[PDB]
Amino acid sequence: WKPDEQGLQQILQLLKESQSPDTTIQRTVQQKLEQLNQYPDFNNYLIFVLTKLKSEDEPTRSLSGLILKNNVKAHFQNFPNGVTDFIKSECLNNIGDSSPLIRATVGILITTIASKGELQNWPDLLPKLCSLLDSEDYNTCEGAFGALQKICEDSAEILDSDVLDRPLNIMIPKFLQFFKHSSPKIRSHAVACVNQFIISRTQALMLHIDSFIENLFALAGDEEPEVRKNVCRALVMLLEVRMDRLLPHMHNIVEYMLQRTQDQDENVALEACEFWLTLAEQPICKDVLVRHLPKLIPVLVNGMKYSDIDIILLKGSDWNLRKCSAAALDVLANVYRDELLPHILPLLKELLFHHEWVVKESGILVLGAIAEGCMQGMIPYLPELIPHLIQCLSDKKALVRSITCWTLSRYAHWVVSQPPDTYLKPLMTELLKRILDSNKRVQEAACSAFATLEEEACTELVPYLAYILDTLVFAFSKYQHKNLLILYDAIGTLADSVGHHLNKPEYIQMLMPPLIQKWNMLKDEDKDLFPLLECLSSVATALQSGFLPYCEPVYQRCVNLVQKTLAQAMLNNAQPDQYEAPDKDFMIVALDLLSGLAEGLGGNIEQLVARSNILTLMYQCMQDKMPEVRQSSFALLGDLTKACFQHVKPCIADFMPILGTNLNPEFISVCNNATWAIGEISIQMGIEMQPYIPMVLHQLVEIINRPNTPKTLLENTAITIGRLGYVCPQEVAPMLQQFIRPWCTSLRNIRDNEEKDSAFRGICTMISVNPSGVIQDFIFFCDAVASWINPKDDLRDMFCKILHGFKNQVGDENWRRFSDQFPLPLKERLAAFYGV
Amino acid sequence: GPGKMDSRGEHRQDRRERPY
Repeated sequence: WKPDEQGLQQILQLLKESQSPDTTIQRTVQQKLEQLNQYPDFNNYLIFVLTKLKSEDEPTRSLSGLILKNNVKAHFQNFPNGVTDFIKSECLNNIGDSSPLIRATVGILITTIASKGELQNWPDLLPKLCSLLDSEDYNTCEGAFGALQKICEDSAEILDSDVLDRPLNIMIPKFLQFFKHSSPKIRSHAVACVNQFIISRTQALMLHIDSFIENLFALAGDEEPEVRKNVCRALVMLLEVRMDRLLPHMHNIVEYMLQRTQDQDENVALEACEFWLTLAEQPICKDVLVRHLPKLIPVLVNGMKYSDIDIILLKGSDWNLRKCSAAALDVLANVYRDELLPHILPLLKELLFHHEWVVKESGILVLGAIAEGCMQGMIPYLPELIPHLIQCLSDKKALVRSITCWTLSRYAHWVVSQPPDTYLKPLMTELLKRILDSNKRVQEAACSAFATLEEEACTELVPYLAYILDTLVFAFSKYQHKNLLILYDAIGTLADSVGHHLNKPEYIQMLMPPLIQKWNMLKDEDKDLFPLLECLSSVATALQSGFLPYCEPVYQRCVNLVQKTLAQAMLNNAQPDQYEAPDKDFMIVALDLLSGLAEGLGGNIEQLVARSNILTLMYQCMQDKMPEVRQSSFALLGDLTKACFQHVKPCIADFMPILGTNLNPEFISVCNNATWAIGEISIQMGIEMQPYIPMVLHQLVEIINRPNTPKTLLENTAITIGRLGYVCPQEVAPMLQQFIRPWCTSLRNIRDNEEKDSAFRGICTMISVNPSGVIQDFIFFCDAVASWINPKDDLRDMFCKILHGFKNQVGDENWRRFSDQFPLPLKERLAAFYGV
Repeated sequence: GPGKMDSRGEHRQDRRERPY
């Protein structure tokens, strides 16, 4: 190319200046580079200094290389080909430079190039790189492998995509030759490469699986950590996708993994420990472990202690041996259930009461970890353990306090189910104290644990509501920011647990001011809104009218957040390369808060909706690609329908066809909320609903006859069908034979409320229009009517009119034989109310 | 039961402190 002395001297001068200890020289060197980088020719100088300029020292050559790298990831589109090709050429030609720093710099350049732009645009990178493995010089093959490894890491899928002509059909069968290789580094690269294409079930690998597995075993004997680490994760991945292939060697594999899990090198052990975690997901787990389980449990238990460094760090967090071991134990507990207890109880006895806090803490962890799996088996021990754990809450070691919070929370169901004064009361008391711990980890552990307890206790908290709030409020003034987020969640779940009991002037006055205070601090782009808003949602629903003095600004901000999200999305859709896609969670939380507001206030939200474009915003939300957005919007739709239908009615003709295209059970909660919504709009439409029925009925009937459909979806589907029939018996009653069974099965099990009332009025009207529609399945109807504890008088008369009607249709004889099949409660009930 | 499904409770569970 064209490097001239004057040019070179200037850049070297600038490179020297960038290495100055002087802070001002630095700031002005920054702006000097700022200008130069936009000149493609400058990049030519940069690579030249890296690869060609032998004269220059290593940190100078490499820094030139790195500046170039930054350029290749903010300006690469604007590179002409002539410079690009000069860099590409110059890199691959120096990939094995005897300087490790130069080698690394060249390497980042290659891989960054491939990454940012070269996608398929570098057609002969991979082919040359592969052949560069066959080369003589050690550094050369090492450098090439390093590059390949990195390419596979961020590029993984190069096969599954096929944007280049199936390139992996060449590479994979090429790595395993180097498994055999004399040097540890190369072995690692080779394995680390192959490993990238296991879970993907990569064609090239799957039809080469035997060669892989054989070569892996050949490595089992290797003592080089990096190799062990990679072999370990190979086996883990293989276990998930090629179960068939490793059964015949399973004993030897388990023996190997169990050894490595006990490796003194933390990293080997962690990769080894993943084996147990994924093995526990396979149905063949019990059979495979029989010879090794007795050793595995104590080994897992021992790795669940904090490491020595973590102990030191936590005095003054991501995946590690402790977490993996604890997670593995958790799943194994769910697999073995009560069979695990004889393995674990002798360990617990030595751990739970131990004089060394680290050992004790691990014991408490274990106790918590196994809670879900071994719950039945632990019941006998809880009258002793729970009081003991309660004591541990005031242990003088913070790390003991925090884990106790969690473990106790894992046994919340049992606690709540016992007399309140024996466990619940003292537990709640000590948790509250612990919420105000001076230690921040404890604060959140306690707060998290209390929330869990709240969820389980529900109304059982009502007597202690004042005492609870005292602490939660005080925490507002105590907590820094991170823990205020968990606190909002605890308040949120409290509001859900105690419902309307929360509606007291004193409670509102102590609770609301600090909630709004943080509301005013937070900006519309701060994710920390999510917990606050979700908290507000629950409070609003619980407070109802009590929320009146607070609604307006809350309402405005939410609509606004939805508006700006929709805006940002359109803007991004127009020019993706210039405007960031928005975080739709802001929209989800805002809709969900508007839903709560509407549920809480009911009719009293009218004035706000009157002044609002919320419905025109909803129209786009309902059509969003993201299920949760639709799910939130259908919920708000249902709420506004009940609260102030006059504003909704104009939109129905647009809204219905969309509701009709979202009755897809694949999206349970979207389907559910759409279904609920259409039931509520029915009631408001009356017979005006007739034209919309066909676009919705067939599907609802399909969904209510569908196996493996959640209880709640089926209940809403039944109610809605009931409701459609009430307003338009003529359109729906012909379908009676097809839905009456599951309709009845589903609704006999629900509480007597307005919705059930509404749905049964519908089923009566339909029977009056098509009685031969129920005759064959009348027992179901009988049972469903018998499920009513206190039906309204008119609904009752409808019932006995249908019952009397049926008995008269079949005559005293057929009736008495039909009623023979009545369980006693049923036979008895329809004489207390119905005289049949 | 009969009514809308929300993810609020689930979102709170995701944010909750866990030792693993």
